[PDB]
Amino acid sequence: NLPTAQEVQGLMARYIELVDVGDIEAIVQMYADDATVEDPFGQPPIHGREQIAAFYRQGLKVRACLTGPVRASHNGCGAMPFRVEMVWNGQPCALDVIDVMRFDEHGRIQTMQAYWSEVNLSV
Amino acid sequence: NLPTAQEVQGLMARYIELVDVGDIEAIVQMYADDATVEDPFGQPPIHGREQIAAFYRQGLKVRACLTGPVRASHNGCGAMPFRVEMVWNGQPCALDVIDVMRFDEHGRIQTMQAYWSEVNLSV
Repeated sequence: NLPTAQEVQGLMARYIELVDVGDIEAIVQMYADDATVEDPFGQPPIHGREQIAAFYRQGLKVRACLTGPVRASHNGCGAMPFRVEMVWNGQPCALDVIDVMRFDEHGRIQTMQAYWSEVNLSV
Repeated sequence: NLPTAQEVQGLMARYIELVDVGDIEAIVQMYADDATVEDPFGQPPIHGREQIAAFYRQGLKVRACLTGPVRASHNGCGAMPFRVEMVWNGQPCALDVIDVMRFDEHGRIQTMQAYWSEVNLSV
């Protein structure tokens, strides 16, 4: 069903758990089959599970953690602040990001937008 | 001009400064004359400076602070996490919110959406 505010908080927290462990197959399954992803926002979106799996496989030694609570509305939308830590060519860096997600009538991510740019990178 | 990523960070930080001191007239001036505000997201928007000034006058002993950095893109958009502390009928409460804003070709807030619901309230 369309996730309630409480369900949206749980789903988005799970998403960060999956990104942290790096379970690409579990991440891809959270998305609707025809979902779109705009990461970083401003860049053209990728559509469908195939392109989404490719995107995550490429992106994922990475650890992610929520840096604040998940803000959720009553219409299946949520926004959350988090940090991603990686090692860019020997040198370890961090990225502060805010994801905005809209879930569908089935509890799957219909659309995801990630807000960040170089101003949010620490290398 | 269309704010750069760095300018978006500065504008959004200023916005929280204004909300914190409670300078309603300075807040209203940051918006475009025909801007829309959806606070909380899910609720119908209010349009134009008149309705926006009314909204802030009604909403504003309140203190607000950024609880993390402003995430900014290259297309005039930004997202930021913050907390608002107030006193609801004798009892002091807090609200964790995430605002997403889009600026226009003049550096004014064209649209603002606030993500939060009762799950983000501590009373």
